[PDB]
Amino acid sequence: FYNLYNFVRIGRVSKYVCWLSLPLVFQRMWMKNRATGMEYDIDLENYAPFEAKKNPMHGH
Amino acid sequence: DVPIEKIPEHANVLLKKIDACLEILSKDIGEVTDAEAHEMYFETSKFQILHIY
Repeated sequence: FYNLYNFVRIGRVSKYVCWLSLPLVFQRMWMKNRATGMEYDIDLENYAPFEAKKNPMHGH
Repeated sequence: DVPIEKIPEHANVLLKKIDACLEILSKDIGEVTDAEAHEMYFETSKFQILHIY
C-alpha cells in the first residue's frame, strides 16, 4: 500500500478527483439498509411487482 | 579569361568565409541548468523534499 500511496502523492489531479465517487458507496450502504426492511403496500406490490416474471403488462 | 595566379585570392576569400562560419559553429549549447526546468525531477522523488535550514 505504501507504494501505491507514494504514487498517489506524485499524482496531480487524480488524487483530488478519483475520491469523489467514494461517498456514493456509503450512499448505497445506507439506502440498501433502508430498503431491506421498507414497509410497502400489499395491494401495490401485488399489482406492480418490480421485474417479476410472467407479468403480461411487461410482455411475458 | 581567368589566369592561374588569381586563384589563391579566391582561396583566401573562401578560407575567410569558412573560418567565420566554423568559429560560430564550433560553439554548442550545453546542458540546461535552470532549476525551473528540473524541479519536477525533485517533485517526483520517492520521498518528500526536506526544506532544511
